[PDB]
Amino acid sequence: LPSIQLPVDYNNLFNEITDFLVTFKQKGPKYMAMLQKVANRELNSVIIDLDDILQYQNEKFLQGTQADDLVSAIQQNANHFTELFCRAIDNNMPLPTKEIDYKDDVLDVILNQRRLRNERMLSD
Amino acid sequence: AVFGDRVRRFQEFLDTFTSYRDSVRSIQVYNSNNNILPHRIIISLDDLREFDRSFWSGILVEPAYFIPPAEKALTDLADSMDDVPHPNASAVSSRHPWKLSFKGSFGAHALSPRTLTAQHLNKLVSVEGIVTKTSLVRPKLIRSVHYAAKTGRFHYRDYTDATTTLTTRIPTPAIYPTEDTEGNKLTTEYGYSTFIDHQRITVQEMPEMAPAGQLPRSIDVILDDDLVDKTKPGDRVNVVGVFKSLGAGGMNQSNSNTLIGFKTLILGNTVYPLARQMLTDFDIRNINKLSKKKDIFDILSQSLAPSIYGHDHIKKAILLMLMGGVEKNLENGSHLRGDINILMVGDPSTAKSQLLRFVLNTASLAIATTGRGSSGVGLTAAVTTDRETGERRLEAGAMVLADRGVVCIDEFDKMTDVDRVAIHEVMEQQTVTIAKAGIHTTLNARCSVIAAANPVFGQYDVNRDPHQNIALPDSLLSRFDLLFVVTDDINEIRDRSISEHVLRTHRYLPPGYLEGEPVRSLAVGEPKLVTIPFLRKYVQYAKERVIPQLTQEAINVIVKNYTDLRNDDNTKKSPITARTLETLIRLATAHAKVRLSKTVNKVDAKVAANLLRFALLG
Amino acid sequence: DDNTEIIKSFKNFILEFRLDSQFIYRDQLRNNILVKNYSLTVNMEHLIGYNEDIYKKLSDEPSDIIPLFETAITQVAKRISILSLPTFQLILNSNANQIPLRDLDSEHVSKIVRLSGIIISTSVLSSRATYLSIMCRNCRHTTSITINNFNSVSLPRSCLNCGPDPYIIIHESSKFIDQQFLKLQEIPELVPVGEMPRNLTMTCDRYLTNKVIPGTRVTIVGIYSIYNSVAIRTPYIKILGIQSDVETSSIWNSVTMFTEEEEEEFLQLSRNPKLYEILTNSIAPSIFGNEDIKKAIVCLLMGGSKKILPDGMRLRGDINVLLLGDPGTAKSQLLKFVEKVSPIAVYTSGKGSSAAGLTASVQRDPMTREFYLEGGAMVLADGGVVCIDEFDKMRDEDRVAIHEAMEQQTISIAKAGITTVLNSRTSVLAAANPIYGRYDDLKSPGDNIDFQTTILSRFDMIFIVKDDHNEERDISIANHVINIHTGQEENGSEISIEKMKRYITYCRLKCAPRLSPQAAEKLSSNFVTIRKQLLINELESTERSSIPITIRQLEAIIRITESLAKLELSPIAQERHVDEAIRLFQASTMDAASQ
DNA sequence: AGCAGAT
DNA sequence: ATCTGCTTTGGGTGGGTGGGTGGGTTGAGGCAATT
Ligand SMILES: Nc1ncnc2c1ncn2[C@@H]1O[C@H](COP(=O)(O)OP(=O)(O)OP(=O)(O)O)[C@@H](O)[C@H]1O
Ligand SMILES: Nc1ncnc2c1ncn2[C@@H]1O[C@H](COP(=O)(O)OP(=O)(O)OP(=O)(O)O)[C@@H](O)[C@H]1O
Ligand SMILES: [Mg+2]
Ligand SMILES: [Mg+2]
Ligand SMILES: [Zn+2]
Repeated sequence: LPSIQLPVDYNNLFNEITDFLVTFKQKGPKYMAMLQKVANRELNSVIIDLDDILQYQNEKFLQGTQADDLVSAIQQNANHFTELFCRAIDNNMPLPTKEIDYKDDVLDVILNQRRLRNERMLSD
Repeated sequence: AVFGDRVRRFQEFLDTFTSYRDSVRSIQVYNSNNNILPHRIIISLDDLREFDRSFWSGILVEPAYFIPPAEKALTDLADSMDDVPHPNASAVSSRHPWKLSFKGSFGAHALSPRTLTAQHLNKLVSVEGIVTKTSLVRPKLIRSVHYAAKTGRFHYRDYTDATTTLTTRIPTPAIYPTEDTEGNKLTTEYGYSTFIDHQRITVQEMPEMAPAGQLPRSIDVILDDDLVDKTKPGDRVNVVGVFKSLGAGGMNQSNSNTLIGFKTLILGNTVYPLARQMLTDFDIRNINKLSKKKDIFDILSQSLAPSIYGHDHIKKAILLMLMGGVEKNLENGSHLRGDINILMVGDPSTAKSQLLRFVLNTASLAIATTGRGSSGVGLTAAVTTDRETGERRLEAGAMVLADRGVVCIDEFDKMTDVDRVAIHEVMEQQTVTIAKAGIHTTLNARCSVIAAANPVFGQYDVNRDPHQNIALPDSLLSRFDLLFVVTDDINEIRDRSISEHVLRTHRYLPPGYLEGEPVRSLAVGEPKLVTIPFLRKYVQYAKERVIPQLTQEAINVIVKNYTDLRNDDNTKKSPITARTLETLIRLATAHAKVRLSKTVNKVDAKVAANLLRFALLG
Repeated sequence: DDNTEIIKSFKNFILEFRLDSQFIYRDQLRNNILVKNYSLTVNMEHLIGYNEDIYKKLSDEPSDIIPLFETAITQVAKRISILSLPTFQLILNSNANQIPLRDLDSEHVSKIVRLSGIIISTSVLSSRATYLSIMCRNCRHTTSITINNFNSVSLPRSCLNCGPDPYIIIHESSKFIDQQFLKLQEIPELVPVGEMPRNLTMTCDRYLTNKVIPGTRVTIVGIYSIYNSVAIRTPYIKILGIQSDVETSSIWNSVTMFTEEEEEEFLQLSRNPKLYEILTNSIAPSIFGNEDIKKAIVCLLMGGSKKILPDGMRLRGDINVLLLGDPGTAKSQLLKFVEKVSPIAVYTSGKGSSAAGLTASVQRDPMTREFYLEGGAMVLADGGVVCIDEFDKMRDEDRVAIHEAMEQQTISIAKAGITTVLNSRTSVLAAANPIYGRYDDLKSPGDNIDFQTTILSRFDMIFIVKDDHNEERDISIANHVINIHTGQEENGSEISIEKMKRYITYCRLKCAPRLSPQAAEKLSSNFVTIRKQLLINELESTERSSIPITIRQLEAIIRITESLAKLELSPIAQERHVDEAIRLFQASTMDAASQ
């Protein structure tokens, strides 16, 4: 399995994605508000507007801090960026604002019991 | 060792002839400015023969060992030329080497599907024939690029098949690598992988060149990358490629036959059409000068089928049919056709079939069908399965294959009602609707129909009304712009004239032959009667760059003629209708096309009126 | 061990065999290598004469010794042509008794046999391997294999770890040959009682391919063998030689298969002052009278000449003849003779025929599920004559399916995706009966003929044969037939079927006369008079003529003139032929129309 | 490649 | 526990001494019964 040196580094792209999600504004940041709605079980679909990414890139360039071309990278290879964006959102999901019935969900109980079992195993 | 030497020898050839370098540079510049030209170059085998005889002989007789070196040399030259500042990651990962295509003169390798034998395997050949089938285009995996998240480095894998290269290699299954050499997880990067298109076509021997009592044969061809959709069924092509064999051919113990041969086929390098004539400035100026004449219509009409005596008006109608009308579709949805349909009914031996055959030969696109030889499915389309992919699809029929052309139907009255319904639908709507095998679609069939039929009793009877003389439905009859009824009336002067004409025709001898000698290429790349080639050029020019528009004067002429024609005591061989108005407008537009005019004038209306009056009231 | 001795023995036959003062096989080999025909035809009577032991081996185990006689030929060819070349093919000729196709059974397996039959189908050429270059998947070790096509071979199962079947063929370094498949049907007369004719599969190699066409009688020398496709094997014959009475190669390409000595005979025969009489008398020697029909059949066999005008129009060059008449006239016998004299011919009954049976039919391959085209009677008879008997029993649709192939000489198909225009250049000779079985003079001619004017106008000459009871003629016919029943001129008044067929082929491929101006003026005046005669006859009777006279009849007269000229290898047609053509037209078609 | 069997 | 070995998808690179109540389904052509 030989190797090549492509002119793409996913670390700078991941940092750019995180900055775009946490800082972009068009009220508070648009995508942070959408994530807030997602956390409260209101919303179940996050749509990323490439227009917003282009606007953010050009604003960064105008500020002088030029960065990597995110829109072209997404267009040229889009399967990877779904996972990258999902990871970025997972990292920055805000805490819920409205109380919900966690015990009703099967997964919450199952994962709580998994945590308890892991704690018991570690204590041994 | 030898490969590098050959690459150097081909590189020295490309240096000596600068046309290929200039073409490569122009292609690269055009790509940089930008829809996108492929990485292919046409080299003349004659120049290679003049430069180095051994290399030319090797490329013609051992292409496997001589074409890859030349392709690599060309790719190296192109890379040395390239000056793109920033390469996109896809471009860096892309596997797009330059491909080589040939022209010139093949001495004894110019063959046909019938003459290709086992002696020609592993050689560069050129084959001519008709394309009869065409599979669906499916991408083919060549290179895959992966990313190791932990290691932060990309890897790649190269795949090869029996039909993607000229030298035999170990087969590579299409399984994508999942784990790195050290056990890291690998995620495929599709956007950086390389896939190329792939299609398989069948080329059939020309029917007219076949031996006596033998059906034509065919050969399978493969086209990859930029040669994928350069041909459609019913096209005349000249294909250049390498004749190969594949598989184990029964040498594996699984097949117990012991009497089956190897598979064979051609990997194409070039495709050369054999349909549109390229017009020169001299030809265009001659066309215009002729069109300025006041009797151009008569000259062009007479030039059609010089060996058929009489039938002036039918020839004029055939000319107007070759030129066609102007197609208009309205916003509301009404779609007015600009095609002219013609029906000939008459007594036996009146030159109807010969006129059909002449129209078949002259017209740019024309398909031949008869009454008892066709079928409802064979005219519209058939449901079959694709050998390459095993997917359900449709095969175009006679009417669909002749899209934007002409279809000649001989023995129109010998068809069946079930088969007549398909033609009724096609002429009425100009489309084909198909509901079979879970397929719902609408194929476009915009063609002009010229047909010849015989009366019910085999000979037109004046006493009986036209309805009793023709067995076709009235609805089907109303869809023909011009109905010509031709009768063989015995006369002295006419008989002497026709007999003398026939005798003169039968005494022709083609140049290059002796008396009593029964009648039987060099390169691949490449009141006076008007010759047929010039007639074709004229028709192409006129129907390609003229769109006449009506004018109030032609409008007055047409309305007057329609008004007088409909309410007139004299009987008509066909019943007047509002469709006659559309036919009048269509004929006027076509005649305006003949003169190379942007507007329809009084003269065009008066010509259309005279033609329709002759058709209706003799 | 023994193989080298066998090879040495067959090499000494090719180098030591002289019947007088000429080395027949050494000289045959040199002459064949000079024109690039790598083969040697050996007569088995000569081998039985040199050493009978060599014949005993070649006949006891044919598929083991034949491969060792090919290598001997190759070695001798190298010695004779190269001053210090694929394996040479061996073609065999024998005069042993022919085994009937249906008598081949388990007692003849792996033996040399001679048999005759009719070829019904031929396959598209395949490619068989003769020298493979192979490589190993794992260790990449290169090797080669050599194969002879005589089966009792596969890639090595174990390399030379490497798993089973480690070798892959390197195609760009291998060499292949040609292979063809043929279906052989037994002759109609040989078939036993109440049995359908039986087929047999055959395969030929290299220089024995593209030697036959469907529908031609052939004689085959080969090996009756078996190949596995439970404990049964499907038999087949491995051809070692083909002999035919038809020069198919000349017929498909140029003029060939005529020796200068044979060619000289044809010119001498053409120079005969009265060749027309000899040919007329040579057709149906056993049928009394009917001289005009025999002359018409001579003209039909000869054919006219076809022209391709600069504008592209093609003019038919074949002649179509219809025989309408009463029973017992010997129309069917004339058709059965014409089928037997013509180089290519098919005899079909209008009743037992169909539109697809004639022309071509669309068929589906059960394996590939793909439609293909199979030729019918008019394709199988291409370049020859079709004898459609019982023309009146044919259905209206099946008869209508013949118009284009009779006039335009093409078969347009548009069915199951397949869209083409085949070629069918055939002459139709039809026999029919009137409506009432006998031509009844009391009723008008429009009542005795149910054929439409369109189909009738396509026939060049129409013969209305009427049987009149005349005592003198009746006595003559009785004497002739009794002589036939109770009972060889060959003295310049008649030529056998074989010679006549060869002469027809020679004339067709050698001559194509053209009309001179005088003939043109004569034919043109005659056409004007005939058309006037039909009009005077029509004006007299309200009824419209049932036998038409259109331009096709003018072209038919021209074709008859050209055939009469071609009969004598005359490059130009003069008035002496126009007069005969006009006489024949008046004797057949104007005679039919007058009634 | 998954599963079925012999050492 | 390890080494050795067969067979798919569905399709003619298994077949017709396995058949069509084991699935691969439209197109053409011939025949009896219906007209
Ligand atoms: N006006 C003509 N000039 C020259 N040849 C003619 C003319 N009319 C008929 N012919 C001759 O008629 C011959 C055959 O007639 P053709 O097939 O053209 O007639 P058709 O109208 O199609 O007849 P059918 O009703 O039998 O199909 C051709 O060889 C052609 O030479
Ligand atoms: N010179 C002859 N004239 C007529 N018949 C003959 C002659 N010589 C032999 N025959 C007999 O003619 C019979 C063949 O029938 P023939 O071909 O005459 O029928 P046809 O008239 O063409 O057909 P159909 O009676 O069905 O209309 C054979 O029995 C043959 O013996
Ligand atoms: Mg016709
Ligand atoms: Mg008979
Ligand atoms: Zn090995």
